[PDB]
Amino acid sequence: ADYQTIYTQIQARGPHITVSGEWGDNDRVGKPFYSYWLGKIGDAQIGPIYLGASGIAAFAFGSTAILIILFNMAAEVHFDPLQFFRQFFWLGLYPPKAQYGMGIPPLHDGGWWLMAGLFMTLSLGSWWIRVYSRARALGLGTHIAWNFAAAIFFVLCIGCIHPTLVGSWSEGVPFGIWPHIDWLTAFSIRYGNFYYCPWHGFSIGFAYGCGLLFAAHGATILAVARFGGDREIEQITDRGTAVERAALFWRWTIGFNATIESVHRWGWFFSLMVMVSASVGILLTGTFVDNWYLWCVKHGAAPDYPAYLPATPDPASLPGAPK
Amino acid sequence: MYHGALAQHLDIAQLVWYAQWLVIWTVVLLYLRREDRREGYPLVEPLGLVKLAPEDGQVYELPYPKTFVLPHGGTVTVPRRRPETRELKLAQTDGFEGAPLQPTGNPLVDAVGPASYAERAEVVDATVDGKAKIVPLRVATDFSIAEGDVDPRGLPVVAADGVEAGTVTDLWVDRSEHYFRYLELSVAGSARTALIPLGFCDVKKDKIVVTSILSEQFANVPRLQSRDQITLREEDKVSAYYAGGLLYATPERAESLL
Amino acid sequence: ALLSFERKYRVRGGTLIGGDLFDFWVGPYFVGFFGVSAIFFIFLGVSLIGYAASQGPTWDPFAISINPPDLKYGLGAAPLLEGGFWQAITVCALGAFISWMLREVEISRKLGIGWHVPLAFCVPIFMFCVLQVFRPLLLGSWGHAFPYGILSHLDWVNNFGYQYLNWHYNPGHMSSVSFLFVNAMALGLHGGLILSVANPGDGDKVKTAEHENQYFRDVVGYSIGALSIHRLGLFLASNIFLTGAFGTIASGPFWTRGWPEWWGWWLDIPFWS
Amino acid sequence: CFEPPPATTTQTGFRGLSMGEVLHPATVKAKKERDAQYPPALAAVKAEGPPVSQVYKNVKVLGNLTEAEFLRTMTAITEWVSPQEGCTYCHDENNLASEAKYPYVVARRMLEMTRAINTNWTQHVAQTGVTCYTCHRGTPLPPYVRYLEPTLPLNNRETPTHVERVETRSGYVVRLAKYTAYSALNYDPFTMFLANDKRQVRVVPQTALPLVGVSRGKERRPLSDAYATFALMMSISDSLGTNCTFCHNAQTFESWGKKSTPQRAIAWWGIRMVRDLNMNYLAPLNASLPASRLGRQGEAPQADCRTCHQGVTKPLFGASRLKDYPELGPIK
Ligand code: BCB
Ligand code: BCB
Ligand code: BCB
Ligand SMILES: C/C=C1/c2cc3[nH]c4c(c3C)C(=O)[C@H](C(=O)OC)c4c3nc(cc4[nH]c(cc(n2)[C@@H]1C)c(C(C)=O)c4C)[C@@H](C)[C@@H]3CCC(=O)OC/C=C(\C)CCC[C@H](C)CCC[C@H](C)CCCC(C)C
Ligand SMILES: C/C=C1/c2cc3[nH]c4c(c3C)C(=O)[C@H](C(=O)OC)c4c3nc(cc4[nH]c(cc(n2)[C@@H]1C)c(C(C)=O)c4C)[C@@H](C)[C@@H]3CCC(=O)OC/C=C(\C)CCC[C@H](C)CCC[C@H](C)CCCC(C)C
Ligand SMILES: CC(C)=CCC/C(C)=C/CC/C(C)=C/CC/C(C)=C/CC/C(C)=C/CC/C(C)=C/CC/C(C)=C/CC1=C(C)C(=O)c2ccccc2C1=O
Ligand code: HEC
Ligand code: HEC
Ligand code: HEC
Ligand code: HEC
Ligand SMILES: CC(C)=CCC/C(C)=C/C=C/C(C)=C/C=C/C(C)=C/C=C\C=C(C)\C=C\C=C(/C)CC/C=C(\C)CCCC(C)C
Ligand SMILES: CCCCCCCCCCCC[N+](C)(C)[O-]
Ligand SMILES: CCCCCCCCCCCC[N+](C)(C)[O-]
Ligand SMILES: CCCCCCCCCCCC[N+](C)(C)[O-]
Ligand SMILES: [Fe+3]
Repeated sequence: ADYQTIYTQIQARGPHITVSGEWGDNDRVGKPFYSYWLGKIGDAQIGPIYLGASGIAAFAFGSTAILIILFNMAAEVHFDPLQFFRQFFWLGLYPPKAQYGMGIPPLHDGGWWLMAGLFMTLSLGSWWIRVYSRARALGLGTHIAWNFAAAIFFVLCIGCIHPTLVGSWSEGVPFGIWPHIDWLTAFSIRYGNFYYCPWHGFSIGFAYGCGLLFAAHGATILAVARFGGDREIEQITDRGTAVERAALFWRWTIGFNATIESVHRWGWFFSLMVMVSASVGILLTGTFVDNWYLWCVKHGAAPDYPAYLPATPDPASLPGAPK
Repeated sequence: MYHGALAQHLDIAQLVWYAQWLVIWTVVLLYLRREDRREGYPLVEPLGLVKLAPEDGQVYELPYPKTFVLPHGGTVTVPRRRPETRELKLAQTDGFEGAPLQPTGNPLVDAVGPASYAERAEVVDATVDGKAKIVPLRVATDFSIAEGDVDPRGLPVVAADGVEAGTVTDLWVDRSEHYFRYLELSVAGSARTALIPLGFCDVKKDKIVVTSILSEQFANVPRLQSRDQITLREEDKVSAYYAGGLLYATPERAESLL
Repeated sequence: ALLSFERKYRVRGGTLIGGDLFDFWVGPYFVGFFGVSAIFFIFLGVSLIGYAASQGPTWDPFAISINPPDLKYGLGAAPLLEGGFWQAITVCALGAFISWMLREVEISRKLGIGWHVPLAFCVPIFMFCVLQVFRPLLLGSWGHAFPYGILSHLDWVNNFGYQYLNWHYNPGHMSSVSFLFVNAMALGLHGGLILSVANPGDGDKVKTAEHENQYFRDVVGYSIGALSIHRLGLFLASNIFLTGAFGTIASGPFWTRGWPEWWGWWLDIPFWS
Repeated sequence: CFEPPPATTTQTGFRGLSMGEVLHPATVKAKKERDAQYPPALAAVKAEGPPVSQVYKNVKVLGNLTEAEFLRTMTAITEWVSPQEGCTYCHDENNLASEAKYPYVVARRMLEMTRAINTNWTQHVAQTGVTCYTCHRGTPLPPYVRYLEPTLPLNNRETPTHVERVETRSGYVVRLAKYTAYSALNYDPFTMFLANDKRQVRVVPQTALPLVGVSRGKERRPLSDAYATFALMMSISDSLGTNCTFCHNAQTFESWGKKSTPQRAIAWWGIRMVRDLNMNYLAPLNASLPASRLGRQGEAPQADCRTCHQGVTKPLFGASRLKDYPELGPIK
């Protein structure tokens, strides 16, 4: 077999290389150090890292958000250190439990949550600029930033756009391990089972699709590592036997194939669609669809099954039944 | 009254559902599938007597050409016609077009089947600052083998037949990615050196095992024009040679595994 | 009918079984013995689906559903319309997937490339078996497997989850989700990175491997490398199922309570209770 | 932290929907044994003589029973509620007509409540019915009761840790979590849905599209309602030792007909019955109980699904004593 595809048999060490950016070259901090074990499966060098204004802005806003969250979580366990570590997962910062419509909620019932959300948002925007800027500084296209923007947009949709569209901050996503998880079921239940939301289905199709694609693409490149298939850039500008074989493996298998450059377009697309599809789904929920299952039933798409145990009438609709 | 309702049986979500499928199919068929054809098209077929009329479909499936501005000068445009004039020592095993081809000489030397290499440029792959990227340590002075790993230099190379076929004299590193890609060995009973991709080397502490080819076959490994440089096409030639052994080193390798 | 660079690769050999008997192409498709068995199982499976669906109450694609037998039938054969079809179809599915997998091996050998793809493809086949075969065997009945229906299978997933109160707290699932999420992200990043280097925009020059290292060292302080990210991608995607399988197998055979309660091993340690 | 196979599984929905119970054998047998402690019915006695309404002096409820029957009832009552304490738990050793001890008046109301349950909540208890034992399990204080705030352990016969103490504020989350099958749902389903009939459990829309007039801003119920309902359901599931599919086809939680099982309609009646017991029988008992029995808000201990069920779909696995003690209902 090709042991190189599993790990690097013989590691190489050489001078620290640096590609100058259009700016901020003097903003790189840290001395590069090497990890022998890391070099078995990746590049051995760690750091240096680029600071910059947007980057620093990000940590500042992000740190503020986290502190607001941790303090409220600490309040939940009456500031007991041991109970805090114990109950961590169960702790959270929740949005308004009461219905205040779009009115700014009091600090004890949604206030802090909203504030943390604001700072998280600023943190994301700042980090977006960094992702976008570094590409420009290095003379690179901005494909990553645009993919990142789709993910940020999705977060904003479940974070505050959907809440705004229905007029209630109560719909927001809580901060916390189990709490943000519980929100998923609360939301799905309220909106009639997310399994029947076409956009939920699209998102999953693309999410599963990403798993399929990276597995196939990743495996494809390792399978042709002996021909330098990993050097994708020059394989794009000058097709080598590595990608000719890759393409043929696929053409012979499924009947068609991509190019070494286009397969990355497919990957980029599938990735983006997970977020775009999810966003569209959220934007339509509550706004124009109240119960996805019923919506599907309305359009005759929902499956139906025979009764196993006897069919059960709603006791509430029976005559004389209590409230 | 209902939010999203537009008629007796028409609502917003329902319309967006159609739009979404339309967007997906348009992007997949009109865009991505055309990008998939920037290499290898138009397809080819053995001409009979009189047939030189470009089908409309061959124009429709292709995207508009794009041009890559190379970092060290020049440009590349794709798609573009790239017929392979190089004669191939292969013969048809049967009559139909789907029949496999069979080598007529030495597939490793003739470079056919899994021994085939691409028509890459005869240029040395470069580093960002303009130097040769893949070079031996005798040249890449500032590069070394990490402490802890085997130093193949001096170690013998054992082929699939168990016979020692040479002695490792150097390692070629990728100065752009800090990574070893080839090993250079002195071929036993010959006045030549040969490179072997690391992916074809089982690096032991006391030897370098190579199962792709037999000791006798290290003699015909493609030769480089220079001793301290290698071109993109040579890399393909060298790599393809060993890959060819996987199927052709011995008569039984090409036959049914089970 | 051939890519411009294809002919030189179309040689005989590389099969696992069959030899020259099926070593040929039909259009762009390689056949081989496993291509023949694949078509056989597919034709068979699709025929069974069509016949079973015709006996059903609908022809609407979203509502068609071919279900396994009632639990009472245990691991035995069930009457055709009462789960028998589902059983037959499941066998054809398996036949078709494994053939497809073995066919990729022959294609790989012929091209002299690694067998990583078919190996990778074994993961999803494995997961299918966990859901349809292994778990049902551990629980003693084919009736626990999922139905073959575009929407009906979602209903199964749904109820399955809720049988454990809240499936999100299942640790095997938490791991599975994380890999699903990281993988999707990494693919976008990898796709975007390669495109940003070969397509800088305007009339600028295509960039280099060094630029790839610089971009990530700048953004996150580390660059994993070209070959490495592909190895990592295969790893991240494969683990979506490799770790998920544990959470699936555990539900029922090794845990019958709600998944949240499982976290009591942590929450209930005496020291902080 | 795992349970060894095999696992017992039932089917409650159409083949292929994965609906049904999933039980660990050891757990089921441990509960069967615990519930098997249900004292057998006392030998029947021949009704002879005048009704105790004439014979005894202060009999307000069981007055239509003959002396032998009445005493039989007192013996059962003693065995079900205060076996360790004996007759004097509710009686003055020297005057059996005295109401001096609070257990006496409470027990009188309880005789009424019990007869009410077996007579007016037949939609839930059917012909199985309940007895003092169903809840009490041999102790004056029933092992599973609720206060206006979550308390731990669920079984009050267990000694609380410092953190489990209701006074310890840092243990609040865990007290709530233990009441909702360990979830992190920040709601207490008891005070919200079972203590009274103020709230509506249903939260799912009954139309595909959002009706204009109830779908925007303050016209909408907050999403918190959905979390709460989910918490209630987690609580109900754990209380009966079952899962959601025992009652719902998750395809559509809000639908009845083929989408729900008979058990769901029964559970529906259980909710109404529990509200009736708390509002009209248990809550008022705060006026007749010692402060030591009351909660931090002076509330009397109340009942939920667990109080009777104690982790079993049917309390005491369906055991009944209805025909053995007709004095407990149904009353014609
Ligand atoms: C019982 C509840 C259900 C539910 C409820 C649910 C909801 C409510 C939603 C989804 C959504 C989605 N679901 Mg579903 N779901 C999914 C899969 C998916 C995803 C494809 C998609 C969300 C996309 C995503 O990547 O989020 C992960 C990615 C995220 C959140 C973006 C990250 C952005 C990035 C900028 C974050 C960076 C973080 C910073 C470091 C943070 C720093 C913070 C500090 C400062 C405080 C599957 C495969 C299944 C299965 C197999 O059963 C399923 C079942 C169900 N889901 C149940 C039916 N699901 C979404 C959807 O598509 O709706 C249509 C959605 O909103
Ligand atoms: C344990 C959890 C499970 C799960 C959970 C799940 C969820 C929660 C969702 C899906 C969704 C989907 N699932 Mg299901 N699923 C499906 C197939 C499908 C598709 C109908 C759809 C999108 C697939 C996709 O894009 O993936 C990535 C693959 C890609 C992009 C390549 C193209 C694949 C192609 C679309 C597959 C088409 C299959 C056919 C409809 C029928 C095939 C048989 C025919 C030929 C006779 C198959 C074939 C299998 C098998 C064989 O195991 C399977 C197993 C399972 N699904 C598990 C039981 N699935 C989504 C849906 O929209 O449901 C309606 C969705 O929301
Ligand atoms: C209420 C119920 C829920 C649920 C119930 C659930 C169950 C019951 C299971 C999962 C599982 C999984 N869930 Mg979860 N889930 C997931 C995500 C995921 C996946 C990562 C994971 C594996 C899915 C799988 O087995 O595919 C299976 C896909 C297969 C087998 C594909 C096989 C393909 C085949 C080999 C070839 C098919 C070829 C086609 C027929 C060919 C067609 C040809 C045409 C195209 C030409 C997310 C991201 C979320 C969110 C966001 O909420 C979520 C919520 C929930 N899940 C709900 C809470 N989930 C599984 C797991 O791993 O749990 C730990 C699992 O068992
Ligand atoms: C379909 C495509 C998707 C997708 C795509 C993409 N995803 C991207 C990009 C793309 C394309 C980027 O370009 C960007 C990136 O950069 O990549 C390198 C990024 C990112 N995706 C992250 C997380 C993620 N993606 C998720 C999901 C998906 N992603 C989906 C699947 C999920 C899920 C699954 O939940 C997660 C959790 C981050 C790592 C990163 C944002 C960083 C940030 O915005 O942080 C902003 C900054 C902070 C939080 C700073 C504060 C941090 C510190 C530690 C706090 C210290 C506190 C202390 C008190 C301070 C004092 C200390 C004292 C000692 C002195
Ligand atoms: C962790 C790694 C992952 C991974 C990996 C890889 N994935 C691969 C490869 C790799 C590496 C390949 O090399 C191989 C391929 O060639 O790529 C193009 C492949 C493929 N992944 C497909 C589907 C896919 N991958 C999924 C998931 C993952 N993939 C995960 C994420 C999902 C999910 C998530 O649902 C789907 C639906 C096919 C397109 C394709 C095989 C077709 C086939 O097998 O041909 C042979 C079979 C047929 C053409 C049809 C047979 C029909 C039977 C007889 C009758 C129907 C039976 C059926 C059970 C009914 C179901 C109904 C339904 C509504 C419930
Ligand atoms: C007519 C007949 C029955 C004949 C007999 C012969 C025979 C055996 C025929 C088989 C017929 C059958 C069953 C055909 C169906 C084939 C199938 C399963 C098609 C599915 C195609 C799908 C939906 C794939 C999903 C993934 C997807 C969206 C891929 C698009 C992008 C592509 C083409 C990726 C593959 C691909 C990857 C992953 C690379 O990394 C790579 C690297 C460098 C160059 C090229 C590539 C490349 O092409
Ligand atoms: C509290 C749970 C009780 C226990 C334990 C026992 N008794 Fe009781 N008893 C109780 C009440 C509330 C009543 C009133 C019944 C009614 O219908 O109103 C009674 C009544 C009696 C009487 C009648 C006395 C009289 O009014 O003259 C007798 C004779 C009696 N109880 C006897 C008795 C004995 C011997 C017990 C142990 C076997 C016993 N009781 C226990 C409540 C409770
Ligand atoms: C559950 C639905 C019950 C049934 C059926 C019966 N009892 Fe009960 N009882 C129940 C509760 C929740 C409480 C309140 C908390 C408390 O312990 O006070 C009680 C209380 C009593 C008491 C007093 C206990 C004490 O504080 O010392 C007595 C004596 C009593 N209950 C008697 C009793 C009898 C005789 C019953 C059948 C006729 C009976 N209970 C049924 C809940 C339930
Ligand atoms: C029977 C013992 C049940 C179990 C087990 C679970 N549910 Fe339930 N649920 C039950 C009833 C009787 C009702 C209606 C209550 C009423 O007062 O009418 C419900 C309702 C729900 C709902 C709301 C449906 C609506 O119309 O809005 C949901 C969303 C729900 N249940 C969810 C659910 C889940 C997730 C469960 C397991 C944790 C679960 N239920 C169990 C009875 C029973
Ligand atoms: C004691 C006073 C009870 C309380 C409080 C609750 N339930 Fe109950 N339940 C009780 C009995 C005696 C019975 C009858 C059993 C029989 O054999 O018919 C039941 C039954 C149920 C069932 C039916 C289960 C079945 O297998 O058919 C369910 C689903 C049920 N109970 C649910 C339930 C819920 C959700 C409750 C709180 C709201 C609840 N019960 C309280 C007695 C008592
Ligand atoms: C100002 C006005 C008028 C309007 C503002 C509207 C606005 C833009 C609001 C936005 C709201 C948004 C976007 C909210 C979204 C919230 C979402 C999606 C949250 C989701 C999940 C959160 C989770 C999982 C995080 C929880 C918190 C943590 C685990 C704590 C942090 C932990 C660490 C940093 C690790 C510490 C490790 C150490 C102890 C060793
Ligand atoms: C996740 C998939 C959920 C079911 C989606 C069903 C298709 C959309 C609804 C039908 C739209 C078309 N119709 C019936 C109006 O023609
Ligand atoms: C969420 C569903 C996403 C569906 C994406 C489908 C992508 C594969 C399409 C292949 C089309 C192939 N071909 C040769 C016909 O063009
Ligand atoms: C829902 C998406 C389904 C996509 C199905 C794509 C089937 C493609 C079949 C092979 C096509 C071969 N080709 C390109 C030679 O024509
Ligand atoms: Fe790549």
